[PDB]
Amino acid sequence: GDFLGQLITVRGIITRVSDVKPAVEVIAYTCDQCGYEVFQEVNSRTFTPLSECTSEECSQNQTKGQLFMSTRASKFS
Amino acid sequence: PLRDLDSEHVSKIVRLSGIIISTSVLSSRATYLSIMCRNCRHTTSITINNFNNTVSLPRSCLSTIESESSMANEKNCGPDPYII
Amino acid sequence: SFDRPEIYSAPVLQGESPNDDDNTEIIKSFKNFILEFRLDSQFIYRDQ
Amino acid sequence: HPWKLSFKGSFGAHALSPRTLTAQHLNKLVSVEGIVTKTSLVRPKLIRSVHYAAKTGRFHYRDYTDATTTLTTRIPTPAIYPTEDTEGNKLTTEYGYSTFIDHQRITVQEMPEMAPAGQLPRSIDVIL
Repeated sequence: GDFLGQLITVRGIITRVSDVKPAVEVIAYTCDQCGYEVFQEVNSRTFTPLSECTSEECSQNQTKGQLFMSTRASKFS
Repeated sequence: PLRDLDSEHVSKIVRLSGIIISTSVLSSRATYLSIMCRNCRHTTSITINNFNNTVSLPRSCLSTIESESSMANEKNCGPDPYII
Repeated sequence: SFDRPEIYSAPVLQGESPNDDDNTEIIKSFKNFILEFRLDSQFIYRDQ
Repeated sequence: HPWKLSFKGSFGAHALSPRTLTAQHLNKLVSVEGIVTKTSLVRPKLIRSVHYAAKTGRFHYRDYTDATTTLTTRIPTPAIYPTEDTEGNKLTTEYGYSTFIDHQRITVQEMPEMAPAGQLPRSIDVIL
């Protein structure tokens, strides 16, 4: 446990291979009122959806928007 | 004139003119400041604009409200921990 | 151990904007004042 | 660098069975023998975090301790894992130069040859 962060070379036997499924990295969010796109980067295991808007133009105003995510604009892996 | 200032003139743009008696000795308010949680070691910063009672220091160490796993996994700064 | 997540955005679609004369609307009006007032042979507050 | 020791040596004082060890001779040094069973997994432990700030271009320094190593009851001072330290530069994390030390905990059953005929065995734990 002192070789952390190094670049290594190991060998062995591939055992219990899982299946390939997409990993979500960043999520797009359509404003529908201010017309911006909010982006949230997740590096944790789980996460949460976020609040109604975080624009600069929906900000400093009485009526903020209410958002929802989108699929085709997100980046997967 | 200063004689007639009704309650209908509350919080409205009213001008006047008179005679100034005497000033005071100058004190100081604060606008920008960096704080520290005396247990959690948690630092933020606070700006204010309309300083004219209005705001004070909060009463939670605020490191608990965090969108990161490993920091929220690692207690009580409580009570009001903030020292300027 | 990771670092903090971040939030950023940018407005792209100029939609859902009635002239309701409000929070963001009033702010843009005074940019039309200071740079874009000019009295007779002189503009003053921009030169102030 | 710790430069630890052994304390090798035979003594008839506290070479007792772990079966009869509990509630007596606490906070003392005891020599126990027995059976190694159900060995857990080897994990490393985080000690010293390293952080790079982008704009100032310097590193920093931060340690973390636990009550296991020190052997004396010291005032616990937990510290949250740092983010956004002084002005608002992002504390970009690094690795490699951050130091780490391995860790393990195991359980020890007593000797079956020393055990009585049939009763329920009882055990304790040892962290390495």
